[PDB]
Amino acid sequence: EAEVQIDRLITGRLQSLQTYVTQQLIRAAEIRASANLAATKMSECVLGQS
Amino acid sequence: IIAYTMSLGAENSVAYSNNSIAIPTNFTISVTTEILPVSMTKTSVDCTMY
Amino acid sequence: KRVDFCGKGYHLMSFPQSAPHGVVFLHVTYVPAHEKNFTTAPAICHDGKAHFPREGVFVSNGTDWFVTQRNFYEPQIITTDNTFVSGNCDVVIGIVNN
Amino acid sequence: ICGDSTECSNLLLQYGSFCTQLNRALTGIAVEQDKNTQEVFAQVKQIYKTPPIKDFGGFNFSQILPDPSKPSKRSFIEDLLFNKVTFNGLTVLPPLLTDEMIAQYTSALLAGTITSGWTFGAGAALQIPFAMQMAYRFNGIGVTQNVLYENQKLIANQFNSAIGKIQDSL
Ligand SMILES: *[C@@H]1O[C@H](CO)[C@@H](O[C@@H]2O[C@H](CO)[C@@H](O)[C@H](O)[C@H]2NC(C)=O)[C@H](O)[C@H]1NC(C)=O
Ligand SMILES: *[C@@H]1O[C@H](CO)[C@@H](O[C@@H]2O[C@H](CO)[C@@H](O)[C@H](O)[C@H]2NC(C)=O)[C@H](O)[C@H]1NC(C)=O
Ligand SMILES: *[C@@H]1O[C@H](CO)[C@@H](O[C@@H]2O[C@H](CO)[C@@H](O)[C@H](O)[C@H]2NC(C)=O)[C@H](O)[C@H]1NC(C)=O
Ligand SMILES: *[C@@H]1O[C@H](CO)[C@@H](O[C@@H]2O[C@H](CO)[C@@H](O)[C@H](O)[C@H]2NC(C)=O)[C@H](O)[C@H]1NC(C)=O
Ligand SMILES: *[C@@H]1O[C@H](CO)[C@@H](O[C@@H]2O[C@H](CO)[C@@H](O)[C@H](O)[C@H]2NC(C)=O)[C@H](O)[C@H]1NC(C)=O
Ligand SMILES: *[C@@H]1O[C@H](CO)[C@@H](O[C@@H]2O[C@H](CO)[C@@H](O)[C@H](O)[C@H]2NC(C)=O)[C@H](O)[C@H]1NC(C)=O
Repeated sequence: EAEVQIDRLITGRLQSLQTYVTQQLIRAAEIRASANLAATKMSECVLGQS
Repeated sequence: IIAYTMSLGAENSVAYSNNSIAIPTNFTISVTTEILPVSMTKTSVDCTMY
Repeated sequence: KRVDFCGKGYHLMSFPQSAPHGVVFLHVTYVPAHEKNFTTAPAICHDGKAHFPREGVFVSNGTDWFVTQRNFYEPQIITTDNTFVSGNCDVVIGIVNN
Repeated sequence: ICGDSTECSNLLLQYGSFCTQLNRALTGIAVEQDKNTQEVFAQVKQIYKTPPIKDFGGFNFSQILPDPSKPSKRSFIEDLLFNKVTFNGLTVLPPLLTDEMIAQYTSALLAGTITSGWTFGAGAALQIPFAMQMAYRFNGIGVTQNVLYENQKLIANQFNSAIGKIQDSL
């Protein structure tokens, strides 16, 4: 039965880690979009007149 | 195998002055590439078969 | 006209080519080269009036003084047709007699 | 999820490869962050430097140019910005670019845009006096250079006051 208890703990921790990874992926996508916008602004409004 | 500190590039001090300009006298025409993905493979999955 | 959007330099035209799952752009651009250094002044004082260039800039190879375009060296003699007048020259910082 | 236990590892073994793809995703995220920084800041072929003498028609860039006296080689505004804003199997990796290199990129960009205008973004940098560059920009926005060449002093004073107000507000 110790193995059953360990199984419960394992599945709970795995679920939590999966949730964390998914949230990190979403946030990374948003940050990448922001970085692309910043790169375009640096290219246009610093190296030239828009 | 050698480990070093990366260099940001070359370095020059452009000769600024308040009554001097630089004007080009010749030109070149260059051709460059850029590659952009637009699609990914269309796939389908069946539950009961899986 | 938006800088560095397609091609490093002034943009001229582009050509598309297909790809297995994407596209490939060939950008044709114009890049200046072989620069030369010159002496400059923002306006010319004549008869007490100030003259500015319509499009271009004043330069000189030591003497003479000419008007050129900004992206290609091509001197021309200064005439009342490629310049315009604005007031008397006492406030402009950098006037030269000619 | 096991904390160095043999039986826990053995039990976890029968779940397949649930952990290779997690590390794969995290490494992808890290590489993406490095690429983001590199592509946003590295846009200069060379590293330019401002001339020792600074007479930009009355404009004053002292608040923004780097200060060699300070060890960080950062500007006043950058230092204000940096001052204002503040294990169980997990690690944090340092970025590929240190802060000094980023500051050096910013300094190079700003020196290039002060001295050469917009020319250094297309080919090789070509020098030009700052007043003539401002005249070009006014000509760009639809106003003749007459206005700048007649109101240089007022324009410079307004710019300096605005930059000081920005410093104070920040
Ligand atoms: C502008 O550049 C082009 C190419 O760099 C020059 O054309 C070359 O001139 C040399 C000198 O005689 C020749 O040996 C090459 O064969 C030319 N190249 C081509 C593709 O024709 C041109 O002379 C330069 N213009 C000026 C005014 O210097
Ligand atoms: C045009 O003239 C200027 C000034 O004479 C030249 O500037 C030189 O730049 C080099 C490299 O920075 C220095 O070693 C020289 O001492 C500078 N000359 C001086 C200060 O008289 C410039 O190279 C010339 N050519 C161009 C294309 O600008
Ligand atoms: C600056 O360029 C001008 C444009 O050609 C030169 O003017 C003529 O140059 C030729 C060749 O040297 C002479 O034979 C003519 O007598 C010049 N005419 C005039 C009105 O100047 C000028 O010599 C050049 N100056 C320098 C210092 O290079
Ligand atoms: C451009 O810079 C030069 C210096 O390179 C300035 O010339 C100075 O002018 C002041 C006021 O007349 C003199 O006290 C200095 O002795 C001059 N310097 C030198 C080295 O002679 C000039 O005023 C600046 N502005 C222009 C030409 O419009
Ligand atoms: C351009 O020419 C004018 C007039 O020929 C010069 O103005 C003279 O300047 C001297 C010295 O200050 C005065 O003594 C004269 O009374 C002025 N004359 C006039 C009509 O204003 C002017 O100095 C010249 N500019 C340069 C740079 O030499
Ligand atoms: C550009 O602006 C700076 C403001 O930061 C000026 O530096 C000030 O100069 C005054 C007079 O020497 C001093 O009392 C202040 O303490 C300085 N401020 C700082 C933060 O050091 C600088 O003088 C201006 N540039 C010019 C050419 O006037």
